[PDB]
Amino acid sequence: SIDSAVATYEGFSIRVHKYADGDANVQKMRFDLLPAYVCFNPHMGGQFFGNP
Amino acid sequence: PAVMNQALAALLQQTSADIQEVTGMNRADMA
Amino acid sequence: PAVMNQALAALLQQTSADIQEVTGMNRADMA
Amino acid sequence: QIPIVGMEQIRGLEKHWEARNKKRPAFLPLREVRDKSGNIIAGATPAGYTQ
Amino acid sequence: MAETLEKKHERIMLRFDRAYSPQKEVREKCIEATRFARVPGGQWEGATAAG
Amino acid sequence: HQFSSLRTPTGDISGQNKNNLISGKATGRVGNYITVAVEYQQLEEAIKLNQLE
Amino acid sequence: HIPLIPVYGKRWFIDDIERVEGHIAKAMDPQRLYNLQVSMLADTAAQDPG
Amino acid sequence: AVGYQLLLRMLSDYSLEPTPQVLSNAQRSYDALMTDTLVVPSMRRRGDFPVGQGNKYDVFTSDRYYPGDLPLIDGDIPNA
Repeated sequence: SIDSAVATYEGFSIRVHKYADGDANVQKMRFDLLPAYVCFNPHMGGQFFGNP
Repeated sequence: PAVMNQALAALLQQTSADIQEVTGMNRADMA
Repeated sequence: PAVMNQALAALLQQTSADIQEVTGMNRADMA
Repeated sequence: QIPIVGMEQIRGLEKHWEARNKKRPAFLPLREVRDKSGNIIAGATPAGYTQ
Repeated sequence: MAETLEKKHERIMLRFDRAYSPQKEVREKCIEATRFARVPGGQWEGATAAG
Repeated sequence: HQFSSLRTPTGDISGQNKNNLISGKATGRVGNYITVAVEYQQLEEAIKLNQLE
Repeated sequence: HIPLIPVYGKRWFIDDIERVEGHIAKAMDPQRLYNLQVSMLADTAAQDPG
Repeated sequence: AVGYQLLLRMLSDYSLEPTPQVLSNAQRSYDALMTDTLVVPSMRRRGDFPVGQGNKYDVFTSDRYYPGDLPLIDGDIPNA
């Protein structure tokens, strides 16, 4: 029971929540996102620099 | 194992019958 | 051996009947 | 219906009876009823059930 | 004579109150019946959050 | 019921008090019967009581 | 005339008040008792399967 | 009652043993003591129980059902 919506920005979805504090009479919002990472094979990447 | 009491079954049947009963010269017979 | 409680059988029958009941001058009688 | 047991008959084994419907235990453990002298007077089955 | 328009407005407000007061509990039943018949969650309203 | 209000520049009432719902009643009581009774003999109705109403 | 045209299902005048009725009001209690019966059977059955 | 309970609890101090009459008196006194303080609780309604149309409830209030539910504790501290 909290008002919410979903936004999109370059194929990334971000959930926005809107709620308020009663006694203090203050409104606030928040944006969240939850990522996850993998590394399949370390032998397929690295760093390259100009050789002498 | 779980059991079903007689009162619940009786209430189920009675309420199911009552819903249909309450909610309803040829024209006068129609609701 | 395994047994079937009467509550599960009653729920099966009641749900099976209710699905058919809820989901439905000649034209007016049709759903 | 709820089974009825004694405090000293199920103490330390409540977690097995609490989750008997989510897990698939092969059996359920319970103790026997003992008097003040340590003699066994009743079996490990529950005393009864509510009506 | 109620020459001013402001004098004509509180009379309208009083008439609105007089018309609203008697027919208050009947329209409540009408709205409740419509909501109970059509709104998908309207048959449990009044106890939605209970536990 | 009767109430009281507060004054605050922004509406912050976190640490203040609130009105409590004290309810009182007015009690009524019954009194005593008001009784008027008359009595007369049968013979008086027979020979002497006329225009009773 | 006032251009408002009211429509009533069933209308009566009982005590200085106009009272109306449709086709749902008389069956509210049995339906919301049936719902409670179904819920109380369902959870009780789901409590102890075997 | 208190004296009988204490007497039963402090017999082994003097290396003695109770007698059936004292036991019966102690039991009777204990029953008398427990009778006075006995309270029998009553079962209140669930809170999802409909209230009949005869009580003249109002859509204005939550009297359409019996109270005692403690709902809507939402706020911060997410993952709930």
